[PDB]
Amino acid sequence: AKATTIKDAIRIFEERKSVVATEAEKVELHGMIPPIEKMDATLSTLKACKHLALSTNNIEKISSLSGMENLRILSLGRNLIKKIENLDAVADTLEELWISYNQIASLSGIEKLVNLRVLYMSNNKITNWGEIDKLAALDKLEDLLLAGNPLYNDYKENNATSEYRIEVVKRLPNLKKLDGMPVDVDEREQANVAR
Amino acid sequence: MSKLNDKHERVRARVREAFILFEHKEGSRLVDFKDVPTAVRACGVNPTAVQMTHILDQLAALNAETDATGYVGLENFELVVCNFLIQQEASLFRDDYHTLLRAFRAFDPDGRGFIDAESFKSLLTGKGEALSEDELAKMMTVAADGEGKIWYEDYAQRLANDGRTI
Amino acid sequence: ALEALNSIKDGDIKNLKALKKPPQIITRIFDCVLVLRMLPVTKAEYTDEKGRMVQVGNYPEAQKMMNQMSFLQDLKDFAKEQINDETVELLEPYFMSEDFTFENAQKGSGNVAGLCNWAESMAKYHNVAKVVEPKIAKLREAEAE
Amino acid sequence: ERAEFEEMRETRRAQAAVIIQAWWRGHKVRMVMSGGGKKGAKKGGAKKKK
Repeated sequence: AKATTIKDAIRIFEERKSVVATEAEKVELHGMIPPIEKMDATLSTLKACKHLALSTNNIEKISSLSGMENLRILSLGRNLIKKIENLDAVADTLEELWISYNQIASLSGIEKLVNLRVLYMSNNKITNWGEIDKLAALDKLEDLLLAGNPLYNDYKENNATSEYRIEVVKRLPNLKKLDGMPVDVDEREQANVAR
Repeated sequence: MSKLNDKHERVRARVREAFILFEHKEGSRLVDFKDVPTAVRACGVNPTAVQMTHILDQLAALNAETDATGYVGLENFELVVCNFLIQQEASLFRDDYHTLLRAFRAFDPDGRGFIDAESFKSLLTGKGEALSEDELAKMMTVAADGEGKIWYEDYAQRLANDGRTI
Repeated sequence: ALEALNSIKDGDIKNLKALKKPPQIITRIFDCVLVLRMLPVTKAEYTDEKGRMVQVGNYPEAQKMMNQMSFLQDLKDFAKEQINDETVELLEPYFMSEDFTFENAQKGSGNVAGLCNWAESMAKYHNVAKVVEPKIAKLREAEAE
Repeated sequence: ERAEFEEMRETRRAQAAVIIQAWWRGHKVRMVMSGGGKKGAKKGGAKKKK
C-alpha cells in the first residue's frame, strides 16, 4: 500500500479497459492506487503507445522513456518531478508534454524537445524570465500555459496580466495561444515594439 | 560504509570551517566568487593556475543551475574543495618540502645552493603562470636576503611549513 | 451543460460560505472544481486516509480558497476551442474512485450536489469540445474541397 | 640527444615554474591568513549610571 509498480499499473489498466497495453495507443497508468513512486523499464513494451499517461503519482525523476517509438503524448502531471531530463529517447516523436503543477524551477534540457508543439507546465516553480528565454529554441511550440507560477502570480496580483503576456510573446514571437487564450495581433505588435 | 561516512562528516566539518572564513556575511553560507581562488588555497593545498581555472569552471557550471547571485553556495564549494583536497592528497603525497626542493633544484643546474632573484623574477614573469609585478615584488620581499641570494632549501622549508595543519 | 453553470451563480457561493469548514469528503470535489479552474495546489498525500488512497484535498487550502469572491466569474467565464489538458490530466483519480456519486453528494448538503453537477457538466463540455475540434476541422477541409 | 635535452630542459623549467608559482600563491594566502584579524577595537562608551 506504499507504491504501485509499472507492471501493477499495466494489469490494472488492462482490467479497466479490456485492451492489451502493448497494443493500446492510449495507455493509462495514471492515478494508480497507491500512486506510482518509481518509473522503470517495463514501459519499453509500449511500442504502439501514442498517449502515455503516468500523471498524478509520486514519481520524482523522469527515466526509462526508451522503447516507445510512437510516443507522441507524455502525461506526468501531479508528480514530484523537479528537473527536465532524459527526454532524448522520445524527443523525435514527442509533440505535447504534460508536466504541469510540478516543482520544476529550471527549464534546462527542454531544448531537446525540438518537435514539441504543446507545452503545459503551469503552476510550476518558475520565478525568473531566464527559464522562459530557454523556450526560444522550440521552433514548433505554438501553445504555452504558465498560470499559477510565481512569475505569473506576481503580475496577476499586481493586475499586470497584459504585461506578462506581452513579455511572453516577446520571448516567443511565434506563440499562438497563451494561458488558453490565443495571442492577438495587438499583443504581437506590442511584443515586437518591446523587443 | 559507516567509517567512510564518519570520515566524510569530519571532512565536511573541516571544509565548512574553511568556507566560513571567506563568507561575505556571517552565517550567509555564501562566498564571493572573486575570493574563490583565495579560498581554495586556504585548505592546505596549492592549486595550479589550470587547477584553479578548472575549479572556477566547475563552480560556475554548478551555479548555473541555481540563481546567479554572484555567490558560491556552501554545499557546492564544500563538494568541490573536498574532491580537490582528496585528489591532491591521493596523488601528490605530502612530501611537500621534497617536491618544492626538486622544483627549485630544477632552476639550479650547478648546485650552487642559491638562485639569483632577478633571474627568478624574469623566469616567473615569462614562463609558466605569468604573475603580476606586485606579486613578483612580494616574492623577492619574502625570499631574497640582503645579498640577493635565495637559499632554495630554506625557502622551500618555509613554503612547506606555511601553517598547514593536517 | 453551459446553462447548468450560470444558474449556480450565487446560491453555491452563499451555501459554501455558510458551510463552516466542510470535511475532506466534499473538499475532494471542491478541489476538483478548483483544478478545473486551474489554481495552485500543493501536491502530496496531505492528511491521507487509508482505504481510499486518493489525493484528498488539503485542510487549509479549502478555507483559503472558499472566501474568494472570484468564484462567480470562475463559474461564468469560459469559451470554446479549449483543450483543458491540465484538468483532464489531474482529474483521473477522482474518476477512478467512487466518492463523487450523486447519492453521496446529496448526503452532505444542497451545495455539494450543485457543485458536483457543475463539475460533471464542465467535464462533459470539455469532452464534447475535444470531440468537436477534429470534426469541425474535417468539415472545413471538406467544404474547401 | 641534444634536441631531446633542449626540449626536456624547457619543459621541466616550465613545469617547475608553474608548480612554484602555484605553491607560492598558496603560501601567500596562508601568510595573509596567519596575519590574523587584529581589528581596531572600537572603544565603546562606558555608560556609568546604567
